[PDB]
Amino acid sequence: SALHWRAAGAATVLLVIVLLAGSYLAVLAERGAPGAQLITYPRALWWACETATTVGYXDLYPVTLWGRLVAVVVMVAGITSFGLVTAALATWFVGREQERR
Amino acid sequence: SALHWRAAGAATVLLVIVLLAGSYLAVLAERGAPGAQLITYPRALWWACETATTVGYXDLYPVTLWGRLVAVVVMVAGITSFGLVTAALATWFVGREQERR
Amino acid sequence: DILLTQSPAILSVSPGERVSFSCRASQSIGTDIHWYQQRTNGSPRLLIKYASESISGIPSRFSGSGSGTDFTLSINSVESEDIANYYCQQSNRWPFTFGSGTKLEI
Amino acid sequence: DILLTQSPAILSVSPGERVSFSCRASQSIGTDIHWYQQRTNGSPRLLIKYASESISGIPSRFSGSGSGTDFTLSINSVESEDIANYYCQQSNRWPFTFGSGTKLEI
Amino acid sequence: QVQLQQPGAELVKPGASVKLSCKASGYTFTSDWIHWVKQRPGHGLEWIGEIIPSYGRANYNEKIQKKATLTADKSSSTAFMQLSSLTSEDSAVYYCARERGDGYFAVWGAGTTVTVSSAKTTPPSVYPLAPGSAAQTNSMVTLGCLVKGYFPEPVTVTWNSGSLSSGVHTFPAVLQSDLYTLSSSVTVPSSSWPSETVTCNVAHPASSTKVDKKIVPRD
Ligand SMILES: CCCCCCCCC(=O)OC[C@H](CO)OC(=O)CCC
Ligand SMILES: CCCCCCCCC(=O)OC[C@H](CO)OC(=O)CCC
Ligand SMILES: [K+]
Ligand SMILES: [K+]
Ligand SMILES: [K+]
Ligand SMILES: [K+]
Ligand SMILES: [K+]
Ligand SMILES: [K+]
Repeated sequence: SALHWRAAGAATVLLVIVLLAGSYLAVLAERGAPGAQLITYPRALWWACETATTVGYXDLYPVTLWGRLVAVVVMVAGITSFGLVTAALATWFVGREQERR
Repeated sequence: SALHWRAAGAATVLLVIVLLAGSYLAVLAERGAPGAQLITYPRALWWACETATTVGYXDLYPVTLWGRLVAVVVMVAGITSFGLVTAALATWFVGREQERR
Repeated sequence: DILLTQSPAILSVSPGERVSFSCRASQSIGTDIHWYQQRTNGSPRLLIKYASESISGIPSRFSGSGSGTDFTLSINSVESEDIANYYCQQSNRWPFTFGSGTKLEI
Repeated sequence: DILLTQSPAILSVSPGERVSFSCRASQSIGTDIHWYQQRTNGSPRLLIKYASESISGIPSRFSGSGSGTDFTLSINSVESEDIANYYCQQSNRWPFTFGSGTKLEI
Repeated sequence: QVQLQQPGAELVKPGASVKLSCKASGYTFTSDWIHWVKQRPGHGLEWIGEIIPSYGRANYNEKIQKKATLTADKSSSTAFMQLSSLTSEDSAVYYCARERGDGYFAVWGAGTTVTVSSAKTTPPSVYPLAPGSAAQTNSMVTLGCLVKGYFPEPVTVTWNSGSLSSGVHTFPAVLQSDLYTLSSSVTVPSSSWPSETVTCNVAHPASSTKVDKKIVPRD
């Protein structure tokens, strides 16, 4: 197993961890702010997924400073992970294309 | 036809399939949840497109557990497919750039 | 669930005149409103879909308008065959719901 | 903060009859409403969660409905053991809040 | 051709259960839903539930008590609604409708009149109604046929198997001692009768009995 592939799998496991920790900490950060909606865990994990993939419908989002900081970590972890996979697919294609030559 | 190009086309056909199956299953998952709006097929296919490209205006989104799981598959399939194309454009450019040298 | 209010419940008009039925939704439903006609002892019949779209087989005399929470079904020059009950129905949010109905009287 | 209004405060019904308690939220809360029962001297008891979901151990006689701002708790064929106070509570926005309560009387 | 076929009536005893059917024809797609709508006499349309045959999943109106269970049969293209433990509150016309998954009901069944009564089925007696010998006539004459002693509703009355629609009035049934009675009226130009036949066709779905009764002058 090549490095690019390992970094990818590793990025995916880390993403799943950031999603679960993100869901937990967003609820922790948001309860206490009047009007906040990101306050029960099942919808926070869903919020965490749509943030990490950058879709951002939104239907829910953080209103406090710490929930937002948590949002930024989720965003960056998702963008980095999906980017790592893209780059791993590139390394794979470039390697196999040099063999077809 | 090189691998990267095949994986790309293959990613595109799979995306179109995930979009149509996603539209069908989102309506299936969402009808039955009071207040849900992702409940007729033409708007669900549109919802499926804006999720896959990660634009996420949102104007529509899932409120049930299964509609959300379906949303995540659409997101991931779109991000993977667009990423596969990007990586295929990289393999192409890298190969032709080694010829211009 | 979305409540559709049709008022008045009974509408009286003179032959050939122009009439308008009203349907108000409890919240905004874009143009996801549909109109149906049901004559005495008959089954409902689709007249207008998505607030203003024509249905094949329905006299041009019938037209719909509105968006948001306020909808109108109109009849240019009403005639005897139009005597019936009229219902609106929404498909914007689950579950679909119907309005209570307006009776046309000539 | 979301204000939950329960009206009437007292509801009188005849044995075996069908009853409906109403809860209106000051703003839209999807289906994040929960119902509780509290008998004289007792502690509250969860009856319905998320507006219409059943709870294990609760007679099938109990059902909930609504989405948005208007919610209903219903009882098919009320009986003596149902005499109590009923509360709704919302979990859509912080902080959680309770409705003022409806008393069932037979 | 009729896209949704439903039985005309069903009689059910309080506490019992019945299963209504809706046979569909015409174009059928994976995105079709079949809806059931209940309408009580003199009242509006009430949504009951829906089912998507291609997958078998059904949803129900939460605002009302659940008396229905929906199922579908892919091979026979039939949707079924099982109503159970009925009472008089459950007596009404039940329509099925088809929605192509785009929110509106393109087509409706004719509806099944359901009656919840301890009473017993009874075919109707059809009698003629020709003018009396002293009745003077104008350019038009009026004939009719009396339908009485039946249960439960409804009955469908046509004139000359349908070819005679204009000039027809069928009055609403009246209930008396667990039996319904109604009369239908027809007006044809006086010069056309009785040279040209005029028969009233009376169908009573609840007893699977259809009978005709030609209308001729008295003595
Ligand atoms: C690249 C993907 C684009 C998807 C666009 C979906 C538009 C849905 C719609 O508004 O469609 C509206 C019409 C009805 O007015 O629905 C139809 O019968 C059209 C079938 C798609
Ligand atoms: C790929 C990630 C998908 C995340 C989907 C989250 C759905 C949340 C939800 O609505 O879940 C609703 C239910 C309750 O109805 O909560 C639960 O007990 C389920 C545990 C997740
Ligand atoms: K994006
Ligand atoms: K976005
Ligand atoms: K967005
Ligand atoms: K948005
Ligand atoms: K938005
Ligand atoms: K990207």
